[PDB]
Amino acid sequence: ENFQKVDFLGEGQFGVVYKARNKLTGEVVALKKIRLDETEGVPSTAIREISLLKELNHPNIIKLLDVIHTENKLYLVFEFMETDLEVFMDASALTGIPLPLIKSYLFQLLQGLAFCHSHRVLHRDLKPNNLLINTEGAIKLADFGLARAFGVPVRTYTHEVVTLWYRAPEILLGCKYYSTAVDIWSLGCIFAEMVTRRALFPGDSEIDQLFRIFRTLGTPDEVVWPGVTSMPDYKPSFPKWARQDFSKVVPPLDEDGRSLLSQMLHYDPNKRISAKAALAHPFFQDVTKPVP
Amino acid sequence: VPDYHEDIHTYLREMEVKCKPKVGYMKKQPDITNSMRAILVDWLVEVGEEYKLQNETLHLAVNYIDRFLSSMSVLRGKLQLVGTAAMLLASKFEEIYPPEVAEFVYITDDTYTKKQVLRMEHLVLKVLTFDLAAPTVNQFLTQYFLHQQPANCKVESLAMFLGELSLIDADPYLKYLPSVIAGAAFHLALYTVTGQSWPESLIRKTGYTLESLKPCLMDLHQTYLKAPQHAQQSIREKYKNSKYHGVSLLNPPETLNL
Ligand SMILES: CC1(C)CC[C@H](Nc2ncc(C(F)(F)F)c(-c3c[nH]c4c(P(C)(C)=O)c(C#N)ccc34)n2)CN1
Ligand code: NA
Ligand code: NA
Repeated sequence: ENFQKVDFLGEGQFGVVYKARNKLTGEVVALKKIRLDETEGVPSTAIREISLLKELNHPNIIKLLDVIHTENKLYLVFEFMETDLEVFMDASALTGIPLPLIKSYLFQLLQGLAFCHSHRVLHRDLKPNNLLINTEGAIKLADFGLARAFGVPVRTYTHEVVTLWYRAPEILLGCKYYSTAVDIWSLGCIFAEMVTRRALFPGDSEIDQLFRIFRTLGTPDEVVWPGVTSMPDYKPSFPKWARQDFSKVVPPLDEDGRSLLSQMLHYDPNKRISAKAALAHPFFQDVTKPVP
Repeated sequence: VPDYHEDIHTYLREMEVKCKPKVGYMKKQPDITNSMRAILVDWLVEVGEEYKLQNETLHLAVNYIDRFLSSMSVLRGKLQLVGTAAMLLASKFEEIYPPEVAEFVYITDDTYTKKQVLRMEHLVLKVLTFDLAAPTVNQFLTQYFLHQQPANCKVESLAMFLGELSLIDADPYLKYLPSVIAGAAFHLALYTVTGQSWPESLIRKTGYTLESLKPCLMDLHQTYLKAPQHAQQSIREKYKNSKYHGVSLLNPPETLNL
């Protein structure tokens, strides 16, 4: 192509990503070679990612620059991002991330999510390595391959969704319907991860994941989540742990932060705060702009 | 009432203008006709029933087909191949468990090969520039149904029925936006079953008065009246099942009496 492969970034099931240079314009890009190798032609994940990204023009959402499609070859050309949240947290593991930057990053991320949700898109794979950071201090949602356009109201969608550590309880307990609330859970976990520099709920299995959540937020019952005891994968034998104090779970956080974080981590998806409502939360009355 | 319901509706109203096919496209097609399109869509309804696909998938396929035929000339011998690929793409976009290509070939009866169907997928994607997330009559109907104070399962199925009938006849239904057809459908269903009319709450949400819906209503009334006579019957057949409360068997009203 007009592209020079600069560096290999990683191989997935979804496919191969290279850092590349436009040899004519100099523009640095990330090239996603889609794993076609294809009994069924173009993968659904590729079709969803392009069709939904072409519709999502926002400062806090990755820019799709171009699609190069032949037979047995499909490349996606994205803006190249210098760093990601996973990497920035590691290089901050001791120092810490300053609270005002945390706040700014969370504000931005909510701005991107609100935009998605208001354009009827569920992300469904939020996690630190999908949250990319550029030199100008912008953080953007990326990797929309597991996303989906959703209906008003919703119907049943795919069950195997969200990485374990960031998976909302309604999905772990196998509810028929899920919606925008599962993305908010994911962000709550990440907010908490920026503060403490450790994964909030690192399960190694579905049950272990529930238990990590319950140990921290309390075991849910009919009181805080009506209908919960009726659910497919709920068991009456679940240990009955008490909700921990948030002052202990996330020490660095002020009153406003705790209040927001607990609203993002409500068990009942109906009580759980929307991206849009969260932007109006007092926690952000003094938020600052993206800066390099 | 879910979060962002008014935002999504506003977005859908923007996107339905941009996602519209060229109104007069069949005139400029040398080899195919409204009647041939009808046979295709009707066949696509049967494909949906056999493979237990969502209503939405069928409405998207049709939107893809019409946008494609707006840009490309197709011979009648190849029209079914465009529909197969449109149905494959719609399924990939919307279904949890889309049929595999081998099964799309089976449902055509080996009229085409796995090779042709995959390649036509390629070409449809190019022609649509990968813009597959189109608003449908379906998406507008489900939006409108939330504004029924007493939810009526029979009004809902019938509204869906009428919306599906509009997919068959390019003349006159390409003239109208999905949001207006849906408006027409909902009112006609409501009126038929309960005698009620286009609610004051939907007037506010859409900005469409019963009066502004009259053109589409006069058409849709007619389509409903003559539905037992129509060549294509897969939709009337589908909506006999218990799943849709046998709404296809209801007698329509003689007088709309707006
Ligand atoms: C470790 C770093 C800091 C080095 C640079 C990388 N910069 C970047 N800029 C744009 C994109 C985008 F979004 F444009 F592609 C991507 C990207 C997105 N998904 C990726 C993957 P996945 C999650 C598909 O596996 C893998 C793997 N392996 C590797 C890269 C990406 N990365 C970010 N992380
Ligand atoms: Na013609
Ligand atoms: Na609504």
